[PDB]
Amino acid sequence: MQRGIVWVVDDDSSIRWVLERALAGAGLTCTTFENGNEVLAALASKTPDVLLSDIRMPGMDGLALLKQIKQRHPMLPVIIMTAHSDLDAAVSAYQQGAFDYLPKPFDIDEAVALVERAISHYQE
Repeated sequence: MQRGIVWVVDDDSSIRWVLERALAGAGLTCTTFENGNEVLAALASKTPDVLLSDIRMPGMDGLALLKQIKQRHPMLPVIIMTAHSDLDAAVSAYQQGAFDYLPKPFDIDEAVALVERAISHYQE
């Protein structure tokens, strides 16, 4: 149905693949990037229904651009990926009106369903 597009912004192949193949098999678009600054503008295109940043950029700390997603797209459910040194911050920081994040690595089975939880929250 493609009622909810999901984009990705990681600095690794195996990191984007998982998020890609996950949608590739389902009925949802899949857009993988390599720079958060390049994704922020992408939203102005068609505006995704949810994104999953793995946080693997030298300049940005992953949440850097994610901090604007709450101001620009408040009704847009986002997801954070990292698990390691990052959650400790995302816990309170991401709590600034964000949806339960998902630490990586993880099980695509739970991920594919996690994204649908944000898109179904409105459609259902």
